[PDB]
Amino acid sequence: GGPDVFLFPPKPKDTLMISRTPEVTCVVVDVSHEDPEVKFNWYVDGVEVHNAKTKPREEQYNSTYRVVSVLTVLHQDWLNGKEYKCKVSNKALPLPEEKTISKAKGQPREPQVYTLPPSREEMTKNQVSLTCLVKGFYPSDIAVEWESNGQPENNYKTTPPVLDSDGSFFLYSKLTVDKSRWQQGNVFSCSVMHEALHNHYTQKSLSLS
Amino acid sequence: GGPDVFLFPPKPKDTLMISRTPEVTCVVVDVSHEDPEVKFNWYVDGVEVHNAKTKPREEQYNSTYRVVSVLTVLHQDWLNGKEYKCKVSNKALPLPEEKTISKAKGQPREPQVYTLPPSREEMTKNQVSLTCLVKGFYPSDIAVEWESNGQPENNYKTTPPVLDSDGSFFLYSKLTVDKSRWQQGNVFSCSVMHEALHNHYTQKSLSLS
Ligand SMILES: *[C@@H]1O[C@H](CO[C@H]2O[C@@H](C)[C@@H](O)[C@@H](O)[C@@H]2O)[C@@H](O[C@@H]2O[C@H](CO)[C@@H](O[C@@H]3O[C@H](CO[C@H]4O[C@H](CO)[C@@H](O)[C@H](O)[C@@H]4O[C@@H]4O[C@H](CO)[C@@H](O[C@@H]5O[C@H](CO)[C@H](O)[C@H](O)[C@H]5O)[C@H](O)[C@H]4NC(C)=O)[C@@H](O)[C@H](O[C@H]4O[C@H](CO)[C@@H](O)[C@H](O)[C@@H]4O[C@@H]4O[C@H](CO)[C@@H](O)[C@H](O)[C@H]4NC(C)=O)[C@@H]3O)[C@H](O)[C@H]2NC(C)=O)[C@H](O)[C@H]1NC(C)=O
Ligand SMILES: *[C@@H]1O[C@H](CO[C@H]2O[C@@H](C)[C@@H](O)[C@@H](O)[C@@H]2O)[C@@H](O[C@@H]2O[C@H](CO)[C@@H](O[C@@H]3O[C@H](CO[C@H]4O[C@H](CO)[C@@H](O)[C@H](O)[C@@H]4O[C@@H]4O[C@H](CO)[C@@H](O[C@@H]5O[C@H](CO)[C@H](O)[C@H](O)[C@H]5O)[C@H](O)[C@H]4NC(C)=O)[C@@H](O)[C@H](O[C@H]4O[C@H](CO)[C@@H](O)[C@H](O)[C@@H]4O[C@@H]4O[C@H](CO)[C@@H](O)[C@H](O)[C@H]4NC(C)=O)[C@@H]3O)[C@H](O)[C@H]2NC(C)=O)[C@H](O)[C@H]1NC(C)=O
Ligand SMILES: [Zn+2]
Ligand SMILES: [Zn+2]
Ligand SMILES: [Zn+2]
Ligand SMILES: [Zn+2]
Ligand SMILES: [Zn+2]
Ligand SMILES: [Zn+2]
Ligand SMILES: [Zn+2]
Ligand SMILES: [Zn+2]
Repeated sequence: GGPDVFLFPPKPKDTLMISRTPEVTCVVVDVSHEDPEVKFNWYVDGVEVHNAKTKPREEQYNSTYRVVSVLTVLHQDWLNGKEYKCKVSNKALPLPEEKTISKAKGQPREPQVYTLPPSREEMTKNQVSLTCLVKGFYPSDIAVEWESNGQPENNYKTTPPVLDSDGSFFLYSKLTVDKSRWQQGNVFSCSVMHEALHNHYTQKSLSLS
Repeated sequence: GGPDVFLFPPKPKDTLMISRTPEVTCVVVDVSHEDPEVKFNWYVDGVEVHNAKTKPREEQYNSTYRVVSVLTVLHQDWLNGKEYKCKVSNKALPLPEEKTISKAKGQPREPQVYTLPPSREEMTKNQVSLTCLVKGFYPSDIAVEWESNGQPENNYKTTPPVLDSDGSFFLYSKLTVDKSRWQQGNVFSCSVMHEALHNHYTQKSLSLS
């Protein structure tokens, strides 16, 4: 003992696509083997909200409870900086334990997206790297994926975002393809999601030149 | 109470340059306000070693001691996977608390190093990105820097290493330069240090073409 509260954000990309339902999740742990009532109260910017889905408590293998409250936030609200208080009242807590969360703050910056060919040097090999530079973005929440005519591409990795000398973020995502696919003339396209982009999406294509 | 031991590695690049003196550092904390004797014993692969520099204990502002033992390791030994035991004997510890450390294990893989020009698209701007791809390396310990004819370059950032789909590591380092420097014909050079490279160094240059 005693109770600890953790409040978790939605996934970046559930926030970046209107077609998705982003949730903030409120988790309470160390609720006593003994005193098991827990109340949740939830607020958006101060106004109390009554829509959260609270689950029946689950007993952990360490003789302690754990209770969860999911609130669904609106695409517009989250992106618009609204603040989300989860307030947790136990009879084991002398003051309700509270926690607030919102999207990452700071002026939004729209990423520049660049696609880069394989070096003269890589062209020896039986596989090549296609490179997606994404720079000057802010905040760091981002999703990056590759696709080729319709279906997406397996063999890609993306770096975490890195903080740049101007307070902004950059990132590279590397697509690896069979050299035969690149020389054929197959179009490849790096798609980026970020809040600051129009409709939070853009896409840059790269082809054999 | 009671005592906790942390054993820290050298810096990657002190390990990658023969001209440098790499140290493993053994730190003991939570040594009691009361029982202040601490003994260190140190081993390389089992054989006890007698060369470590031990500092006089420093009292922390939380009413507790902290004592440090630095051992200097040899360039050859560290790279060669030797193991470094720091053994800590307090009278508050019913068994000596021990800790071992070595270089990251696994078969070494030599990085491929590629330099990449600015996209057709970036060339509009008054600053451009020069890109250094480093891929297929193992282990992840690496140092990457840019220089231009002699002195090094300020405005660069490098991503952390990322784990690739083949168990190896890649990384990109981005140099930003004034577009006037790039068009002049100024040579730029990405230098990489990694254990698997000949003499643990290589360097790839990039120029206006
Ligand atoms: C008794 O047992 C309890 C647990 O039961 C089991 O736990 C098992 C793992 C194992 O141990 C079993 O044997 C055991 O039976 C145990 O409870 C645990 O207590 C810990 C605290 O003591 C908690 O640790 C915290 O973890 C946080 C990270 O939590 C995520 O990651 C962990 C590790 O991987 C993971 O296990 C958790 O489940 C959790 O995962 C995330 O959960 C959320 C919500 O479900 C998801 O979010 C949603 O995802 C869904 C997916 O459908 C959907 O997409 C939604 O949209 C989205 O919202 C995540 O996706 C999900 N991810 C994963 C990977 O599953 C840490 O953040 C936290 O660190 C913070 O606090 C620490 C102090 O304790 C400290 O180290 C650190 O400083 C840090 O600080 C805070 O956080 C801020 C960071 O932003 C800081 O700014 C601040 O400093 C500070 N915040 C403030 C303001 O205070 C911490 O380590 C652990 O969660 C909890 N376990 C569970 C399962 O809840 C308990 O402790 C045991 N008791 C005893 C007596 O010891
Ligand atoms: C009383 O006060 C004590 C400290 O005094 C002051 O501390 C101040 C910061 C502040 O609090 C003051 O108010 C206070 O007065 C306090 O002591 C602290 O105890 C903590 C444990 O309870 C320790 O935390 C650990 O930290 C580790 C990281 O340590 C580095 O980073 C921290 C955070 O930045 C930094 O402060 C430390 O100084 C340390 O820095 C590094 O130090 C070494 C050696 O000096 C350097 O290495 C050398 O660099 C030199 C430079 O000249 C040269 O280049 C050499 O070649 C090179 O060797 C580093 O460069 C240097 N870096 C920096 C940034 O300075 C964490 O690793 C560790 O995490 C691990 O354990 C945790 C459990 O406690 C856990 O969270 C986690 O699971 C993790 O697990 C371990 O580690 C492995 C990771 O590889 C895992 O695999 C394993 O799970 C596990 N290992 C095993 C096998 O067990 C942990 O958090 C803290 O170091 C210590 N503070 C100091 C100053 O020593 C004390 O706790 C207080 N007591 C009470 C009653 O509370
Ligand atoms: Zn607030
Ligand atoms: Zn736009
Ligand atoms: Zn529109
Ligand atoms: Zn929107
Ligand atoms: Zn060992
Ligand atoms: Zn070689
Ligand atoms: Zn040689
Ligand atoms: Zn060497």
